[PDB]
Amino acid sequence: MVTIRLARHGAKKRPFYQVVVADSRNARNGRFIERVGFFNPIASEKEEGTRLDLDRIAHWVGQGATISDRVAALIKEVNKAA
Amino acid sequence: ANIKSAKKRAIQSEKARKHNASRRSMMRTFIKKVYAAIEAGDKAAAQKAFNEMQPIVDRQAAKGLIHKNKAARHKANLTAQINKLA
Amino acid sequence: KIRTLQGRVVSDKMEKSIVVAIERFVKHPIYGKFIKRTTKLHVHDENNECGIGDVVEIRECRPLSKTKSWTLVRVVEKAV
Amino acid sequence: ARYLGPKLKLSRREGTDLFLKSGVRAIDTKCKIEQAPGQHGARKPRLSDYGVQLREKQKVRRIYGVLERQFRNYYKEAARLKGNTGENLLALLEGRLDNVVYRMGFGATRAEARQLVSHKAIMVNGRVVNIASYQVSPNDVVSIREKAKKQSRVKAALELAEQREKPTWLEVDAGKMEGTFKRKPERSDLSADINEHLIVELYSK
RNA sequence: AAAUUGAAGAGUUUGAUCAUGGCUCAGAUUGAACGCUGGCGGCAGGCCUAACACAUGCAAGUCGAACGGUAACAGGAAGAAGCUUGCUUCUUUGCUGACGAGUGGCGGACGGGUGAGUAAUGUCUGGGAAACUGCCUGAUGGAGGGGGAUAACUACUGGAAACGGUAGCUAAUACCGCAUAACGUCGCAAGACCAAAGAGGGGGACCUUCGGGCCUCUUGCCAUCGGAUGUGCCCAGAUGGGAUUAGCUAGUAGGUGGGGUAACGGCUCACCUAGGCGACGAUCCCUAGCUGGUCUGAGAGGAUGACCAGCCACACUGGAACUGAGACACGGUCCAGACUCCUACGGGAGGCAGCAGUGGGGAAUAUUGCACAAUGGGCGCAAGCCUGAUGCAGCCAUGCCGCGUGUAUGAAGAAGGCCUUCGGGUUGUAAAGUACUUUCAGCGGGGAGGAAGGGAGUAAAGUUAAUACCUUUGCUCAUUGACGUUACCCGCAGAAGAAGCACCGGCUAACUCCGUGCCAGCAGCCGCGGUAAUACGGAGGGUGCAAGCGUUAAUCGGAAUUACUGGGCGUAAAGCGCACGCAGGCGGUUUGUUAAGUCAGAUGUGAAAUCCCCGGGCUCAACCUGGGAACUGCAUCUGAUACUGG
Repeated sequence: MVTIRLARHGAKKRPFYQVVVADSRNARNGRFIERVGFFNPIASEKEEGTRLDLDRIAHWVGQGATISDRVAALIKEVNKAA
Repeated sequence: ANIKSAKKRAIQSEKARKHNASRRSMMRTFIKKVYAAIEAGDKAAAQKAFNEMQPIVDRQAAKGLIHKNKAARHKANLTAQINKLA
Repeated sequence: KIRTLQGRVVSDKMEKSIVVAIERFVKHPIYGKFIKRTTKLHVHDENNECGIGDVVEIRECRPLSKTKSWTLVRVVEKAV
Repeated sequence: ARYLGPKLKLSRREGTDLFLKSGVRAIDTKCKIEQAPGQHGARKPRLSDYGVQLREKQKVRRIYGVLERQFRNYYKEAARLKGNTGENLLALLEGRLDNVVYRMGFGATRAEARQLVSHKAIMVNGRVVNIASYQVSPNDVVSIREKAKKQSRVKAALELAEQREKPTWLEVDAGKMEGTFKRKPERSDLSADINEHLIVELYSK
């Protein structure tokens, strides 16, 4: 099925996660359908560090896609503060 | 086979092969009877065979063993040829 | 609103079937000169109607044989 | 990663003052500045066109402390930028920390100022920077930290900065031991004995 | 606002000259290797050869909330009795916590590897019509009622093992009918025909064959039409070399009708027609996985396809199917073949181009490491279990980037070396000496972030016959890190522990002694060496790079030396011995029309990464990252009509 998940990138011990509407069979860093936002867990906290696209995630959940554990938490947390 | 899953799954598939083979042979045999009655030149024998074939191939589509569209080709193809006689 | 090529009719020995050269003027990639490069096509003609030499017009439908996926919309010029 | 040798062999090969000993003692007492270094110095050469381009690059390199692999990289950058590629290349050497230290006059030489920098005596904007090639920006403060106000080196060095010329592009505030790199220096602000067209010609063969 | 600012020559033919023209050099790059040398860290990279053969361990399971169940080890119960009245040793019991083997489900078609085959059942770009699609999702309805089996288990039994054979035994969401049936399929219509499966948590009443029924919530099951994803199929263009390969093709090319496929189709077959492809390179031979990209270049070009990402193909060699939403299946089946082992000689077993690793080949390429803590994946209501994917560590200067190996001062300028016109000169402020600093390494102390969640508790709202239960939302408490003795920060001691390699005739930056005597040797090209060698070998000095420096190999450059941009052909290489002439290329002048080329505008696409610009984050840098520009292309639509074409 179609999912919404984090692909890892970044250097070693300093990850960085793109957020990617994939088919679930494809490998983590491989073939995605869309990119939708990002997530930096090492961020400075004076300067962004997470940005989802809530308008295009809600579209893909419409058409009937899953979400991860993490991408769920990131949606909960980017609707509290913003 | 090394893996447990693979040993088992080879047994299951040899069971299903023997099963499916029987259901596939049956389903053909009823279809052969209609082509026998068509080659005789024989409208109401062939129409009687078509009505014994019909419920079998529609079921075998639902059970999985053929596809919906193979079922329909077999009906369409005979229905055409019995209407050329009568 | 259909994509529709034009051409002309370099055989018609086949039954319900013709062969139809499409010309086009391509710039050569290196040397800059515009060139006649030809594109032959087997085409479905119902009614055996189209003569050899005849200008014609054709569209892409489903596959009809091994070769043909192209069927004959209308004739333009002819008998020449 | 650093020239460890005799500093006045270098100054004789250029025929020039490269500022590599401070000026407690003046230059012409120590060495022989007119005569070139080693055994066959007093004999002139007809120095070729490649020669004079090489000789000029190695003057600039040996002032600022930089080695070739690193200098070549400054040159790539300087060309990448928009501007005269000579003027840009000298901006990027007057940006370097170990130099900016010395031009504010906490070091006596660039080799001293580089030992400050490496030994964690320098902050930039509060944070301890300890690498010589750090590129200072406009409106950064550089400043000494609190062990290293109590050194004899730094006080005696600030005496020697009053006898040299004043840089325009730094505001030093020498009682505190800090100062503000205000803007990038222009070509007019720097020494005009350095030909830069020779270096650029060199690499674009 | 910005998104490209870009182009060097020299040596060698001659007594000398100008020209032609080859050879050679100076640059960048690398999955490199070899030699000499070697302090630290960061980020990358690492069998290019034999798609050779492999010992050993691990790389795919999970589910008791589908089922019959007990062999384990946890309790509990009746109950032998430790009996010292409750501290429990030993006999039962599937009673419940669980759970080996078995049935059944879902997954083993993903993820991981490799590039042998494949010049087109491939790839890239753009179009299209005749298709299927488990898991996820929207809508619409259904879910009634019966049957016969068989693994396990039991009893006997064959075989050295692998693995089996008899006779009974029993279950389900296993399997099969019947009922049921439309917006489903067949049909012009009338009509004909097609399915299903239950399991869980709790419960106020009320009945019982004390099993449950019954109420309710969660969850699955079946059909139909949608959506999303994934896949299949077709067409046009583009996608290496060879003409000392020019004719190839009879299921061949088209038709009609049958059969086949999820689907169009010579896909297959019977009859009929005699076509189809080709100098715009068919056929045949050689080489090769394709692309995004990478290297080089001022650019146009040329070379390349390692890592990362997309597509293809293969899984000891060849052949074939089966199961299934999906395979003609790396860790499945059957067959043949070669190889390797076991055998009581009847027969059996295996497949690292998963991760480590061994041998072999080779100039040459690593540990039989830790962890699922994070991100993904499978199964599961969940807890959780699995995951050599992945995340980390190890080895190696293989590469890029950063830092270090001290700093300042110090003279008749010590010694020793070297040269000397024997005055002195040079090594050289170099050392010693005197002041100061302690980065990194070494020894101590502190210490972020990667962790989001899940659990145990309450609180409210929903839910409903119910304050049960379940779900959603907030609250409180105890927790989850492989790396790791982590990054980062502070303290201690003392210049302490840390510099080599190539070159010095010209091209090309850097020169003198002694040895040697066309010998030994050097050498990229010219050439050097035959007793005063700036060219050999050693010494002293110097130049250039610097934890690296050189040699070799390979690509582009320089090379306007295959010239589109951008060359030539009277004598330097180069005008067919001369004509005619088919395909081909090119075509005077004028008006109209068309709008193919051409130009302008708009939409769609041109994956992400890469490159370039403006920013941000690692102390800086490499490295990572936000936004843009670019992807010069292809298609569609609307205009323009000078030029070319019709």
